[PDB]
Amino acid sequence: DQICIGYHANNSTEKIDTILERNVTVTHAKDILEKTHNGKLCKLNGIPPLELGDCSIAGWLLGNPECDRLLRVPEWSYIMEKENPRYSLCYPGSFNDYEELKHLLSSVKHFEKVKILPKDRWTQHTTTGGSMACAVSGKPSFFRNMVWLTTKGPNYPVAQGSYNNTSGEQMLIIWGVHHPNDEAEQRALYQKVGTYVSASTSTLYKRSIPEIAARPKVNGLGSRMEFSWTLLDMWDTINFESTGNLVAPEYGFKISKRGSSGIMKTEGTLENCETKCQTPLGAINTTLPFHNVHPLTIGECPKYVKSEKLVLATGLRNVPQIAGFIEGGWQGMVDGWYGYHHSNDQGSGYAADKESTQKAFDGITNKVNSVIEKMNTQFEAVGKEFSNLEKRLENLNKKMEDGFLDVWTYNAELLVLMENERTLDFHDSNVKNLYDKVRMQLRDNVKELGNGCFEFYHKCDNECMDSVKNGTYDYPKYEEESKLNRNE
Amino acid sequence: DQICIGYHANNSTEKIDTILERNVTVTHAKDILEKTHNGKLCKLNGIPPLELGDCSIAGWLLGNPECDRLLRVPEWSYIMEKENPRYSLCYPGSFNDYEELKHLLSSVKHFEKVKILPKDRWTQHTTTGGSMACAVSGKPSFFRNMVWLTTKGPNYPVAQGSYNNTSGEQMLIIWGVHHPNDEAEQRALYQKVGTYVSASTSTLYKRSIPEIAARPKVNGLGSRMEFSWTLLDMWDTINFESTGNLVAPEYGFKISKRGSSGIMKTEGTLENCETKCQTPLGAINTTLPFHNVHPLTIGECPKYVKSEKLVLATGLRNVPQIAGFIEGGWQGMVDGWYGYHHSNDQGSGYAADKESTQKAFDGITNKVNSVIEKMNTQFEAVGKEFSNLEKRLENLNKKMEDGFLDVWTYNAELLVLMENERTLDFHDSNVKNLYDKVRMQLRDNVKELGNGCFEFYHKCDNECMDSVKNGTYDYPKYEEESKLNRNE
Amino acid sequence: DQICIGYHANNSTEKIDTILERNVTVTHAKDILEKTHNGKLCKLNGIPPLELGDCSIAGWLLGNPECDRLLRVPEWSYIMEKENPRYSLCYPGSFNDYEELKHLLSSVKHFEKVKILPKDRWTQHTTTGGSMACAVSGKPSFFRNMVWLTTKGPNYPVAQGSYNNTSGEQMLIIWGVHHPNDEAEQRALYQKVGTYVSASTSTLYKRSIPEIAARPKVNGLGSRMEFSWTLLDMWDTINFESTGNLVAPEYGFKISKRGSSGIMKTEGTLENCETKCQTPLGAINTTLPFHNVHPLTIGECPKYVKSEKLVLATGLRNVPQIAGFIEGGWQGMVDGWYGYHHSNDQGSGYAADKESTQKAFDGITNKVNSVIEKMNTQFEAVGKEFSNLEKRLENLNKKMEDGFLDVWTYNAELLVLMENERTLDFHDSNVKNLYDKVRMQLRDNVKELGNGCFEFYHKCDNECMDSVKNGTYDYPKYEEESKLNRNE
Ligand SMILES: CC(=O)N[C@H]1[C@H](O[C@@H]2[C@@H](O)[C@H](O)O[C@H](CO)[C@@H]2O)O[C@H](CO)[C@@H](O[C@@H]2O[C@H](CO[C@]3(C(=O)O)C[C@H](O)[C@@H](NC(C)=O)[C@H]([C@H](O)[C@H](O)CO)O3)[C@H](O)[C@H](O)[C@H]2O)[C@@H]1O
Ligand SMILES: CC(=O)N[C@H]1[C@H](O[C@@H]2[C@@H](O)[C@H](O)O[C@H](CO)[C@@H]2O)O[C@H](CO)[C@@H](O[C@@H]2O[C@H](CO[C@]3(C(=O)O)C[C@H](O)[C@@H](NC(C)=O)[C@H]([C@H](O)[C@H](O)CO)O3)[C@H](O)[C@H](O)[C@H]2O)[C@@H]1O
Ligand SMILES: CC(=O)N[C@H]1[C@H](O[C@@H]2[C@@H](O)[C@H](O)O[C@H](CO)[C@@H]2O)O[C@H](CO)[C@@H](O[C@@H]2O[C@H](CO[C@]3(C(=O)O)C[C@H](O)[C@@H](NC(C)=O)[C@H]([C@H](O)[C@H](O)CO)O3)[C@H](O)[C@H](O)[C@H]2O)[C@@H]1O
Ligand SMILES: *[C@@H]1O[C@H](CO)[C@@H](O)[C@H](O)[C@H]1NC(C)=O
Ligand SMILES: *[C@@H]1O[C@H](CO)[C@@H](O)[C@H](O)[C@H]1NC(C)=O
Ligand SMILES: *[C@@H]1O[C@H](CO)[C@@H](O)[C@H](O)[C@H]1NC(C)=O
Ligand SMILES: *[C@@H]1O[C@H](CO)[C@@H](O)[C@H](O)[C@H]1NC(C)=O
Ligand SMILES: *[C@@H]1O[C@H](CO)[C@@H](O)[C@H](O)[C@H]1NC(C)=O
Ligand SMILES: *[C@@H]1O[C@H](CO)[C@@H](O)[C@H](O)[C@H]1NC(C)=O
Ligand SMILES: *[C@@H]1O[C@H](CO)[C@@H](O)[C@H](O)[C@H]1NC(C)=O
Ligand SMILES: *[C@@H]1O[C@H](CO)[C@@H](O)[C@H](O)[C@H]1NC(C)=O
Repeated sequence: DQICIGYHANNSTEKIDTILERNVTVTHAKDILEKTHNGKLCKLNGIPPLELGDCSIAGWLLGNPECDRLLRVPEWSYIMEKENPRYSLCYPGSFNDYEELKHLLSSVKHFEKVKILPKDRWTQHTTTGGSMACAVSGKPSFFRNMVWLTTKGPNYPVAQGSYNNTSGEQMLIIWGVHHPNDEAEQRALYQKVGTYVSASTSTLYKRSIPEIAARPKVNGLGSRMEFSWTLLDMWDTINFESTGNLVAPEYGFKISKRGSSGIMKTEGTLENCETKCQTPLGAINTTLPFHNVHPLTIGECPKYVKSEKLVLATGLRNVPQIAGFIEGGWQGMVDGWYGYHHSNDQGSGYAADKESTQKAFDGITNKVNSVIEKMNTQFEAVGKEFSNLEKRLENLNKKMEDGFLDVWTYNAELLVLMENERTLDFHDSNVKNLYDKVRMQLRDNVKELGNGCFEFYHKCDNECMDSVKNGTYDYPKYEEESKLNRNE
Repeated sequence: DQICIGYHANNSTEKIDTILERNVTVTHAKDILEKTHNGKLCKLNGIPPLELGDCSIAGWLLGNPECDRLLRVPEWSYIMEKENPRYSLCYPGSFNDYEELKHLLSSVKHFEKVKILPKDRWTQHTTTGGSMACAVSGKPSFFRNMVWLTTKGPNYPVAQGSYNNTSGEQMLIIWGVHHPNDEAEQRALYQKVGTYVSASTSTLYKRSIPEIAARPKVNGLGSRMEFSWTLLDMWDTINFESTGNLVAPEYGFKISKRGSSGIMKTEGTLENCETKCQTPLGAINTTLPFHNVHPLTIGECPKYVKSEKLVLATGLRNVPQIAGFIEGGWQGMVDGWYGYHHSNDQGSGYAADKESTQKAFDGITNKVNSVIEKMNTQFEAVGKEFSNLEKRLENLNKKMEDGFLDVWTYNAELLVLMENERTLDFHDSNVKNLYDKVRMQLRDNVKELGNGCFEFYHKCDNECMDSVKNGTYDYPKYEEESKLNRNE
Repeated sequence: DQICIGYHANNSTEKIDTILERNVTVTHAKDILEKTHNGKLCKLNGIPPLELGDCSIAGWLLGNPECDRLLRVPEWSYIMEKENPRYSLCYPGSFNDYEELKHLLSSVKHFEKVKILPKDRWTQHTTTGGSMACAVSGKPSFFRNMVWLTTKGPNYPVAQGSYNNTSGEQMLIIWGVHHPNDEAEQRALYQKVGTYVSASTSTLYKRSIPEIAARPKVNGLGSRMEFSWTLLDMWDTINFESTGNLVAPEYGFKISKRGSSGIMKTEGTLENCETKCQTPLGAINTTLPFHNVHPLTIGECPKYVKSEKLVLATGLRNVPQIAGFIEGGWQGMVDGWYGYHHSNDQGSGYAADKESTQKAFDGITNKVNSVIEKMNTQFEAVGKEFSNLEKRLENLNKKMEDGFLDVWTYNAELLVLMENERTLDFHDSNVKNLYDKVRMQLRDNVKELGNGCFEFYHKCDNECMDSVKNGTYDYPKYEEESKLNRNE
């Protein structure tokens, strides 16, 4: 009769990494990194994005004639824009604090267009100006949200306007100033020189003067238009005054819905899907903690690390080979992790130990949960745009994002390596503990063989083996008989 | 004669958390997180703070008539401000580079006010102007550190002033420009249209032009006052020139004491107490590495982490139970950690090993220390203000702070969770090593029992027990009797 | 006949730090931190640096007469600039966006000077102005790269100029505006009052007006000169228009080479020496991965920490003392780490176990390589310059750099401590496993002496001792012989 102690081996070829060894085959493993996407830009939480197309943010807000599908847009979740949009300010010029406007848009989910200053109130001026830069079907045209005020007859009276914010929320207002090419066109348009444009609120004052100078021709014109914007608060008033060179607003953008949004720079097209996380390359449909697809991401998403493989060992080391546990593992054990093999006059067979296997199972489950359920609250790494005169700020942003990402990559990798090593040591210690427990309970009644086996000095029936398996072995009951067999 | 090897158990009911298990009851534990404060604002290192009350920095430095208690201010440790102060600028207007000034004030601990331009030197201008926005007992008044130059008779000559910095430190100078509402106001106040204000130092050049427009009424006036500040160096001269619309300074602020300070945004009041670390919720009196009261602290403070519990283990696992360490721990060996129980003819009592307990004690103490004093901090008077045109910078600062705090929280949790398991394995490994050493030194003269206890073959008195315990058991002397008793 | 299991010791005196104890002596150790430099400024990868001497970047780029050796500079790898340069703007004034220009220069490795506007094409003006603040041997002189335009007779026509970038790369163009001291000197230099300077490109448009005021005298003058710079793109045109107070450019700086360079604030001089890493204190020549010389480095460089020492344990714990591993190591086993000492009738000597020694060697080497090669990202800590109106941004940069620095230092120190502790535990576990293996194989034919050695009951020559050393021991062959003496 004999009883021997061993562990479980199977046909798995999964491999994990430790701090002392590389490419170690294990019975079970868990991958906590996601490396695949569907390659599609699709809807997030039911609300589709805002597909700008060839438009730009300024082109959409100002009302570019070639951008007219966005004159009334519903609620969105994120704004899809191209790297170098082709429909933009058609009239050459600039747009002050453009990146601040984009940052503000990164937290707005719906706009409502309110006619604050109608086009028919300017009864002392001409409001039908246009340029061949923003041409519609050949004939000249202009932006569809702005009014170009021009002299009516040989007179340009002082243009005055005002609006009180009785809409319910904060409003966004954009106006412009025209810089001509020569004095002749300034006289032919506004009839007066030394003009000014004044915009005023309770917290804002601004006065601008046109500047006339020959400039390199962009889009065929040497003139420019400079645009500015403001955020009018509730129950506040905005005042416009101008003696010339004013591009007045006709509409204002009320912030209806607010939340966490963003601007995604892609060249793709929206496709009918649904997801909870979105990256420029594609969407992510997972429950795993980590991913390595793309740093930029909108929505609740797994964290990002620059790694190729992050695999946690949850099973024993696969060393296929009766002897026991020192020689190698067993392929016949299909019930648990650690167990016994018994051979007596009534037969032979394998069996598993419930207590130790369960203790190790909960231990490994707790370890996996602790790694996953604490490695959350990582960084965000969301988009942000900077101008050509803010290079130091852009470098600071890049360095900060890169440093945090590197730190988290290091943390995850070292954690996984150390826990894999400790798990393997844990399993070895558990097998040794079972062997030592059985040896201590059996004492001198048996003989060790050196392979993890025990050979009895008496007869162990099936109930005797059940007793030794469940730790109720009666040493005196078989002592005296053994005292014969050993001595003979 | 039985010698059993065991470990100490008490009635402690404190729990640690390892990475393989949760809620492990432990004999002795050390909390390294502080969660309590006194809820009061106190003096830092014996120096009382500067209580601004309902006044803001601009109101204090400009001399608002209702902030007249702050005209002479002694040394301070930190400034206390309200979120939305209500004495800021009686005359509506703006303050240029306000956030930069507030950041400069975070490294200044005392100001000394010098008279740089006396009010009576303007012998060709009227210097008794005031507004009803800054009203005292109904009559109009003005800021106490500024002079409003107006016309004396029907003429406004060129106002010229200069000051050479012989005070002995860097000086802070604030001037202002008045923007009226209508042309009639400009004629009535300065008698000339098309005026300028020129301020010049050896580094700073500034020319400003008054601008006249109709504005929404704030505090009952449509006019504005724009204030600017400069930092004049030692032995440098400042020059003011104006043809109108100059609000001249009368006082300068010499930086008398420099140090590490800050601005703390609270709504409370100073109370009679003395502290060394101050948070917006209250003071901290602790000697621990971590805390979770508030991120923004001033003084010598521990590090902030978003962790609810952080408890290190210093003692054994509380497994209560004569047997040995196989069954559990002893509740009656209150002398140390690892020890021996014995039972011979002349007595039955416990004991405690000295060398092993001392080594474990020093190891645990060194581990706790190395965890604690590995963390090196500084004054860390964090806090920065940003304007409404600077939102990308605010987001950058917030993200950097959040990322660093998250990294440190993860580090602390990892360290505690790993060291807890390491210590809990250290203890039972030490117990097993003591058992193995005793067995090896005793050899075959004794009999194992499977519950951590050794039965003796010869009669062992107290001298032999002490020889076993100290490590000088004589196998040759007790050999023959042991063999005779064993062979039977 | 005896065999003993033990390990190896020597006379080394290297010390390491663990997490449970301090100042532990080891047999072998590896220092991974560099603390030495050559105290020299060398040539990076065969390209000598650009030594500005007592010059500033503005002085070099504008043509300061004292900085006449830099009128044609060759390729450079980095720029060397003093902390407080003495030769810079000879004419008092200011440079707009100076720090942005320095940041741009931090990635340019060669410049080419192209004549874009010659000095002989201003046929209607005077182009020989000068000042004594930029004197050359007493006589007045001006910047060598700029032209000062003054009236030819009592007439100042409109100055117009243009340049089309047909060079082949981006160009850098610098112009200036002159702010006089009095109206008399404005009339004696430009003949008209109320002048302007207009500069226009495809993306930039700017108009500036001179200001006339009396200012404190710097370098004997009360007038000032304000300089601005622009980056002209390929196939783009720049236009200059002026009615007075224009300091026109003559040369443009085409960017010939691009790469990774930098600016070093040092007070030294270049010396004939070569390196691949450079710091302001000296050069680094090493293969180790860490150093604690200076945060700011240029070239292929190691990583930087704030630690005083970092030593990795690649050997055993040195405990000198025939008995085995219970009492300590051996000094006669100079062949490997673990081994056996044997004593029979025909001799007695030491030996080594190749399998366990090789396994430990591989594990230690893999751990060390993992520690070294996982530090691949780290940080870089570039140098940036900020003006005195950007103190918040400067503090943000400093705080971020410091935070990352202590994060990485903490990581390195904790990793070293934990690796040292694990190595010293694993070395003892290996010897214990070897002893257990030999004991289990030899079974009951031997007696244990309690000090790591075994005494054979039978007689065993070298054949059987190399049989037990290589794990091939025949228990039945000596079973009866051992039983004969054991039962006696
Ligand atoms: C309205 C118009 O056709 N203007 C053209 C101008 O006209 C004269 C007319 O105004 C006057 O009463 O009588 C004389 C004859 O006695 C002329 O008939 O003549 C210019 C040439 O000398 C044309 O100049 C060219 O304009 C180009 C751009 O045209 C547009 C544009 O598409 O941008 C046409 C718009 O109608 C015009 N006006 C408005 C109110 O939008 C704008 C406007 O001039 C721009 O703001 C210019 O900065 O320009 C090119 O600029 C070309 O270089 C230029 O020679 C006028 O079109
Ligand atoms: C000194 C005074 O009371 N001036 C008021 C002005 O009176 C004239 C007189 O000075 C002139 O010689 O002759 C004319 C008649 O031809 C007047 O009799 O009359 C104005 C209206 O017609 C007043 O207008 C109102 O002023 C308000 C402001 O007064 C205060 C203020 O409360 O802030 C205080 C001072 O009276 C005034 N002057 C000075 C030197 O400080 C200042 C100042 O005017 C403004 O604050 C900035 O320009 O303001 C309100 O502004 C109200 O809206 C306005 O109608 C004159 O007060
Ligand atoms: C060319 C010259 O020497 N001009 C001096 C000027 O002379 C006048 C003369 O040019 C004119 O034709 O006739 C009248 C009489 O009808 C004068 O004789 O006289 C000024 C004082 O009366 C001098 O003033 C002093 O200039 C100093 C500066 O000299 C430099 C300098 O070192 O910066 C050099 C040149 O003279 C000049 N550069 C030119 C003209 O291209 C510059 C120029 O003034 C700059 O704009 C400096 O702001 O000045 C000192 O500035 C001293 O403080 C001042 O009194 C004229 O030098
Ligand atoms: C491994 O064995 C399992 C039986 O449990 C079988 O389903 C699986 O296909 C086998 N895989 C390989 C690669 O042999
Ligand atoms: C581990 O496997 C990878 C590929 O599977 C191989 O590139 C690498 O060399 C292997 N390393 C070892 C130590 O076997
Ligand atoms: C704007 O309208 C609100 C009511 O919606 C009113 O209380 C406020 O006085 C108005 N503003 C002005 C300047 O009249
Ligand atoms: C635990 O034992 C100690 C003995 O020193 C005793 O003072 C303490 O009160 C006990 N715990 C409780 C909760 O009573
Ligand atoms: C540990 O105790 C906490 C209460 O402090 C409880 O919420 C948690 O479920 C417990 N966990 C286990 C595994 O008992
Ligand atoms: C200011 O005073 C110092 C002496 O205190 C003197 O050296 C310096 O020249 C003065 N400044 C001017 C512009 O005169
Ligand atoms: C370790 O040795 C160094 C010698 O450089 C000594 O300064 C230090 O105090 C020692 N530490 C301990 C704990 O003995
Ligand atoms: C500048 O030169 C290029 C040829 O290199 C030409 O195509 C372009 O039209 C020129 N620019 C202007 C404004 O003429």
